[PDB]
Amino acid sequence: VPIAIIGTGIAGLSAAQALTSAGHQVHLFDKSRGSGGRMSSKLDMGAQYFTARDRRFATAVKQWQAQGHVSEWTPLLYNFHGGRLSPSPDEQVRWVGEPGMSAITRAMRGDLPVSFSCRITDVFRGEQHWNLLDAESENHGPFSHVIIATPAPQATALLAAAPKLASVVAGVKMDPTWAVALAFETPLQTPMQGCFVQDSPLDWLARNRSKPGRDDTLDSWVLHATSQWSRQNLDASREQVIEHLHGAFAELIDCAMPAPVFSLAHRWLYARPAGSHEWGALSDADLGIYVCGDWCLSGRVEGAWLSGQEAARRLLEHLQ
Amino acid sequence: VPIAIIGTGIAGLSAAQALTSAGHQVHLFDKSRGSGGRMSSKRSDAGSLDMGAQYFTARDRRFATAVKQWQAQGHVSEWTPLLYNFHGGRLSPSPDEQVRWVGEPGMSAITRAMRGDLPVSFSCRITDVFRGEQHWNLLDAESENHGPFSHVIIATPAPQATALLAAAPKLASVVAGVKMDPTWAVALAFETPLQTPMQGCFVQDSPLDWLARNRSKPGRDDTLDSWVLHATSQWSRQNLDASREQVIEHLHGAFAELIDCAMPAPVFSLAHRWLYARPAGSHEWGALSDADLGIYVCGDWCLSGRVEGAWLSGQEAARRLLEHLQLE
Ligand SMILES: Cc1cc2nc3c(=O)[nH]c(=O)nc-3n(C[C@H](O)[C@H](O)[C@H](O)COP(=O)(O)OP(=O)(O)OC[C@H]3O[C@@H](n4cnc5c(N)ncnc54)[C@H](O)[C@@H]3O)c2cc1C
Ligand SMILES: Cc1cc2nc3c(=O)[nH]c(=O)nc-3n(C[C@H](O)[C@H](O)[C@H](O)COP(=O)(O)OP(=O)(O)OC[C@H]3O[C@@H](n4cnc5c(N)ncnc54)[C@H](O)[C@@H]3O)c2cc1C
Ligand SMILES: NC(=O)C1=CN([C@@H]2O[C@H](COP(=O)(O)OP(=O)(O)OC[C@H]3O[C@@H](n4cnc5c(N)ncnc54)[C@H](O)[C@@H]3O)[C@@H](O)[C@H]2O)C=CC1
Ligand SMILES: NC(=O)C1=CN([C@@H]2O[C@H](COP(=O)(O)OP(=O)(O)OC[C@H]3O[C@@H](n4cnc5c(N)ncnc54)[C@H](O)[C@@H]3O)[C@@H](O)[C@H]2O)C=CC1
Repeated sequence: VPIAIIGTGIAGLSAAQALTSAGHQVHLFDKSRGSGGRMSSKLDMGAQYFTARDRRFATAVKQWQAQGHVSEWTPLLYNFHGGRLSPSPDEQVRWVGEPGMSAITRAMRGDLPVSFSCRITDVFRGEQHWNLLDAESENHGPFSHVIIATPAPQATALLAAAPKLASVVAGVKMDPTWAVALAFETPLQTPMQGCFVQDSPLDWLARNRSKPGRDDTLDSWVLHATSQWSRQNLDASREQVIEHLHGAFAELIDCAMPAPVFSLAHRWLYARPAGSHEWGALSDADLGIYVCGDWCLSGRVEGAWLSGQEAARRLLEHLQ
Repeated sequence: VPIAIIGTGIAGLSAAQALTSAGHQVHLFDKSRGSGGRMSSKRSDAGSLDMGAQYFTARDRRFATAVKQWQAQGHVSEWTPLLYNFHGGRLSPSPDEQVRWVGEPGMSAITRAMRGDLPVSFSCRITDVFRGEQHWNLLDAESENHGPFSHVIIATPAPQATALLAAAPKLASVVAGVKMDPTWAVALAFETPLQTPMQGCFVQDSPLDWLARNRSKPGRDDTLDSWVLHATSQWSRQNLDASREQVIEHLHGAFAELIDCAMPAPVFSLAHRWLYARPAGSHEWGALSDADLGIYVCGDWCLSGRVEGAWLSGQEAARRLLEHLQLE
């Protein structure tokens, strides 16, 4: 009887990889149409790049490199500060999924059993097995154990079987982020490939074609608003967000900007944890339910991967 | 700009009634096709069936007054069944001095009348509640936005409320700690009425804790002799993932064990599982709120876990909202 994993972002799939390497069967669930979560699903509108500071995660990254799914990104970086643009070089090693940030999670998932477009609404156990109800009122199960791998505010609904755990998870605040993508037929006449931005609706922007293995046909840029701006405009329409963030971009850019060939906006209500944690994972081993996600640790790709490893590690130890 | 109310059980609708009596506009939301929540009546080949709440008591003066208005409007009646008790393997009459009320012609008639022509969006499962600088917004399961709204009242079972409270994590953490017990219900219907005077029974030492006879209730469809069976939360937990057919089989058996007359195969049978049937314990909150932010929470689980507790909770949530407007 398989282990259910709810959420197919990096935390869920990291857990899935660990369980499957150990010879155990899983079944993955995601309310979305594909996997990846906040890494985006297979223009990189979500996570833009990641660092590896933890040796275990660094080892995982070298594995992905050897598989052809990540490469190093070394953009010409800028800072926008007090209304002026300046180069901001550094020696930070940064990684991207290749050919897109989505390739990492797509590879982790591989051919594992998965139910997409399946929003889980309830998680409950009988005397032996776990069961999931989805938004269509269809039952799924039996399952031997359950791993919740969602943003904290979306996990709370799935933890009704362990109210003390639910209560802890419910306290975890996540900030929203609006993202906008713009694509141009004629490349913008600048050497800038990325910018850290202050005193603006924006805090980050990136040039996709500067990333290894991307399609160079259009010059596409990703704009990420600050969480403060995002909150202030949380219920804005996509078109309004595009207009404001496109404007913020035109304001700071040092060159002409033609009309884009297309423009996109995407809102994450639960983009990132407001703070850091050291839990790693949360679990109720007695009941058989485990919780992981970036918000159990540092709120970065590395934190998500590590959190899912820890949940799996605990599950496997209790399978005994 | 109206006040959003998520949940159209009696708590949500009690809140709605109070706000509209005070001259404020609301818009109701429910994931179900209709209102009533755990009071709603099931339509079926065997008539309207009160598969959730079976009867209620009124102990609070304020609620009794409401019940009497409903009575005078024809939507509730005092129910006077021959009640029995099943204990240590024997059936005996269990008359008492408690007044019990039922909706007429079905339990759903109460909430239906409370909702009236208030604006409502049915089949609309709210998944996220968030605010911009001025207004509140609801996202549903179809990813469609609703708003703007001036304030939000959550009137769902606690475990279902927690997901809607992310804008107020301190509040969510409180709500998330509230445990609710499950209940399995079964309905059985017979072509020939069963030859017993029993119209309702409190049951101990059994998978069942309650059963009631529909033909003993005013205004029901008498065609079939229908009975509603409620399992204990303990049996319900132990069998929480049983199939509808297994539940019917077991509870039917428990009923056949206790009945004092012959019982033929029923002509029809239904089972319904409530994950969050009632709060595991009592509370005294009345309602919970982050008024500064404009979000309020109510439900049976803020008080006693009964129809009265839900109604009162909703009244309290509205009263708090109305009192706070002067500070906004
Ligand atoms: C705009 C943005 C930019 C970012 N930039 C960076 C960056 O530059 N570097 C960095 O390190 N990190 C960045 N992050 C963070 C990084 O993307 C996350 O830390 C990581 O992707 C989170 O992984 P996760 O598995 O914890 O959860 P997620 O990626 O959120 O995946 C959770 C999954 O669960 C699913 N789900 C939710 N509820 C349910 C349900 N009820 N039923 C079924 N499925 C459900 C979701 O659809 C989702 O697929 C960024 C995030 C955002 C939003
Ligand atoms: C089997 C059973 C038997 C009972 N018997 C009795 C009895 O004999 N006497 C008694 O006093 N009480 C009884 N009760 C309790 C009584 O039914 C409840 O206390 C009362 O009806 C609860 O009402 P409420 O408004 O608080 O919530 P509910 O009646 O649960 O209404 C909540 C509403 O919110 C909706 N909802 C939930 N989540 C969402 C969402 N995300 N988006 C939109 N809508 C949503 C639901 O669909 C529902 O309509 C019983 C309950 C059960 C389950
Ligand atoms: N927008 C969102 O929703 C989310 C964004 N993130 C972002 O993920 C990114 C990766 O974080 P880390 O792995 O710690 O990477 P990192 O080593 O690039 O450090 C991140 C922060 O350091 C500063 N910084 C680094 N190099 C700089 C330079 N050359 N010039 C000026 N400032 C510089 C920036 O302020 C940046 O936010 C961060 O930018 C973080 O804010 C993380 C989670 C969610
Ligand atoms: N699993 C279930 O059946 C569920 C039941 N409920 C019921 O809602 C009920 C509402 O009760 P109240 O409004 O206080 O009504 P009530 O005054 O009838 O009290 C109900 C309880 O009192 C006892 N009782 C009362 N009169 C009795 C008699 N004549 N003979 C034997 N026992 C008697 C029983 O234990 C019964 O459960 C709760 O007590 C609970 O039983 C609520 C949710 C789920």
